[PDB]
Amino acid sequence: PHIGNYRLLKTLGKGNFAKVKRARHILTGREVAIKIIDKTQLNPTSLQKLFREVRIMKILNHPNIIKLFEVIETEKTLYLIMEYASKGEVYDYLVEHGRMKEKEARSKFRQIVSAVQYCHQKRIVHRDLKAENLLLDADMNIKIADFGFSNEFTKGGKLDTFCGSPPYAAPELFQGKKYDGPEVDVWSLGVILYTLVSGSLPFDGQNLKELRERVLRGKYRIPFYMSTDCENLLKRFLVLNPIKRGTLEQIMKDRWINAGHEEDELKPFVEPELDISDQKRIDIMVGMGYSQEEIQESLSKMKYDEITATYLLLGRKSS
Amino acid sequence: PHIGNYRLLKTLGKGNFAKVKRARHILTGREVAIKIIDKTQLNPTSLQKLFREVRIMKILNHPNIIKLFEVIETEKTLYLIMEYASKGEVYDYLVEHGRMKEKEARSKFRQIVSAVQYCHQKRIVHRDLKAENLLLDADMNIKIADFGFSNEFTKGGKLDTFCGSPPYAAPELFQGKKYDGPEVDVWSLGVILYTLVSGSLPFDGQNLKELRERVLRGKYRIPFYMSTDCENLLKRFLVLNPIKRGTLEQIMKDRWINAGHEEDELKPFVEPELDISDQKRIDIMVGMGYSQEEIQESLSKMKYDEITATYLLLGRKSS
Ligand SMILES: O=C1COc2ccc(-c3cnc4ccccn34)nc2N1C1CCNCC1
Ligand SMILES: O=C1COc2ccc(-c3cnc4ccccn34)nc2N1C1CCNCC1
Repeated sequence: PHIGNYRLLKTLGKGNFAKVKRARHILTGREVAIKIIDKTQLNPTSLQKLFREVRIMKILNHPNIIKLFEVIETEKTLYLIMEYASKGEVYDYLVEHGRMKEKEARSKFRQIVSAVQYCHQKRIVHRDLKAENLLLDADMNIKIADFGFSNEFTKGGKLDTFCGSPPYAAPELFQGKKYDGPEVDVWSLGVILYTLVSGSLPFDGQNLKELRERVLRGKYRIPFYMSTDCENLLKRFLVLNPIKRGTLEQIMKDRWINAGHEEDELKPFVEPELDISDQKRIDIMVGMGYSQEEIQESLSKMKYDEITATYLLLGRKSS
Repeated sequence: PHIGNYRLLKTLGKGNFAKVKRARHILTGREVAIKIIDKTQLNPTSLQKLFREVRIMKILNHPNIIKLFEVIETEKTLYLIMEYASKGEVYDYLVEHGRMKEKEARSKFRQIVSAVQYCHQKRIVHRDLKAENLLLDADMNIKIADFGFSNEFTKGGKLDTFCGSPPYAAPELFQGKKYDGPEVDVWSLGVILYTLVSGSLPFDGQNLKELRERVLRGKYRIPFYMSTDCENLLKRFLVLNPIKRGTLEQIMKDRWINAGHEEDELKPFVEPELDISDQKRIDIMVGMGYSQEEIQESLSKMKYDEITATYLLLGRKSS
C-alpha cells in the first residue's frame, strides 16, 4: 500500500470521511503521519472547508505545531503528509499518569502559548484547542494538531460562529454571541492549563445545561496543591468578560510562566527564514535522481510537493 | 474504567468475542495487557476452550512467553491480566523494516525456539505460531502470545483438529490428517525462520487452493543472500513427512543457531523455582494492606489473584 513516496503502515485514527496512518518515506526512511481524506463523500461546502484547512497548514510553521510536508491529491482522495508525534495525545497522557507537576506543566504550556500566540500573529484562530489536540513527540515536545475547524480572523470582522468541545468553550460561545476569535482561544488555554496541573476539567456537568451554567458563572475549584502563582495565572485566562481577558502577548510575561526561565522570558515566536540552500541535502537528493534545477524550483516556490518534502525530511533526525 | 486493581487504557486489539487493552496496575504502577472476554457471547463449547487457555497459561513460565499475572472473573466477563510487550508484533516489524540480517534473526529465533521447546517439554502444542503471535518487549525480546488455540498433547492420542493460519500450517493439516502435536509447531517454526531472514512467506498463493498445493509440494525459494547454514537449518524444519521432521531439542544443536555462541550452546530451558519469599516485596505489600499470612497463602498456592499479581509486578522494572 504505497502513495507517492510513502509506504502506508498502521492506522493512528479514524474519523468520518478521513483517517490518519503512520507511514515511512521511501527515499529518506523518515516516519510521517498521513491524513487521508475521501473527497467523494464531501459536498462542495465540506470540500472548501478542506482546502481552507490546507491553506492554513501552509501558513503555519512553528516547532510546536504539527508541520505539513507534502500534499498528494487524486480525483477521489486528498493526502496530507504531516509530522508524526510518537507519544500521542496530552489527553491520554493525563488519563494514564494523572496531573503534571507544575515544572512539567510549565514546560508544555510555554510551548502551547508560543504556538497559539504565533497563530494569532498570523491571523489564525484554532477554535478547537483541547487536550486531545495537543500531541507529544518522542521528546515530549508539544505539537498542536487538527486545524480542521480553524479560520482566519479579520479586523472589523466577527466569526461565523461554531462550538468546539463544550468543556473548553468560552462563555460567550454558550450565549451565541459574535466574537473576534483570539479571546476564545485564550479561554480554551485557561482550561488547558487547569487540566495540565490538576488532571481534570475546571467546568463539568452531567449534561450540557449543567456544564453551560457552570461555565457562565465562571467559578472553579483551586486544589490545595496548586501554587498561588498558578492560581493567579489562571485568573488571566478564565475571565468572563472577553474584553478584560488577558492577551497571550501580555500573559507571556506572567511570573508562573517564567519561573526558572528568569533570563529567558517567553516572548512571541520569530519565524526564521527557511534555509533552502543546504547543499549537503541537495547533493543527497541529486544522488536520488532529482535535478539541481528541479530542487531549487520546488523549494523557492514552496510547492509542498515530493521534492520539498524530501528536503525537509532530510533535515529531521532518523528513527 | 477500572477492573479490580487495574485502570483500563487504550485498546491494543479487537477480535471476535474478545479485546485486548493496555492498563496500569494501580497498586504498583506497572503496565499490563488485559484480554477481555465477554462470556455471554460464547456457547458452552467456547466457554470450555476459554478455561483451557487459562489452564495452559498457568502451566507456562518462560521469559519469552507472555506471562499471566491475574485472572478476574465476573458473571459476564473474563479478564486475563498479562505481560505487555511495548514493541508490538514481529509481523508489523517485518512489514515496516523488511528482512532481518541473519545475526538479528538468530537472536530472536534462539528465544523463539527456547520458548516453543519449553512448551513441548510441558506437553503443550501452540498450534498457531505465526509472525503475528510473536511480540517484542521494550528491549526487542521475543514474547510468544495467544495460546487460545493451544492444547495438551498426550501419548496415544491424536489432536482434535483445527486450522491455524494457512501460510504457517504443516502439510498434514491441509490433508485433514490426524497429528500428534509438536511436529506441527516445528513446521510453523520453519516458516517463521524463513520470514525472519527473507521478510516474506515461503508458501503463498492467490487463494487457498493455490497456497495448499505449494505447501504440499514443500518447495520454496532460497534467496541469494541466505547463507548455506541457514538453508540447511530450514531443511530440518520444513520436512514434508512429520515422522522425519527434526525435534526442537535436536535442532537446538545446529551450527546456524549457535554461530558465535561459544560456551552458550542453545539448550532446553530449565524452569527455576519461583522465589515467593522476597521479603522486600512482601513488606511493600504489607504496607499496601495485605497481611503477611494472606500473601504467603496466595503465593504458595499460586492463585493468580490480586496478591500474586502484585508480587510478580513488583518484581518487574517500571516502564
Ligand atoms: O484529527 C487529526 C488530523 O490532524 C492530525 C495530524 C497529525 C496527527 C498525528 C501525528 N502523530 C500522531 C500520533 C497519533 C495520532 C495522531 N497523530 N493527527 C492528526 N489528527 C489527530 C487525531 C486524534 N486527536 C488529535 C488529532
Ligand atoms: O490475541 C491476543 C491474546 O493474547 C495476548 C496476550 C498479550 C498481548 C499483548 C501484550 N502486549 C501487547 C502489545 C500489543 C498487542 C498485543 N499485546 N496480546 C495478546 N493478543 C495479541 C493480539 C494481536 N495479535 C497477537 C496476539
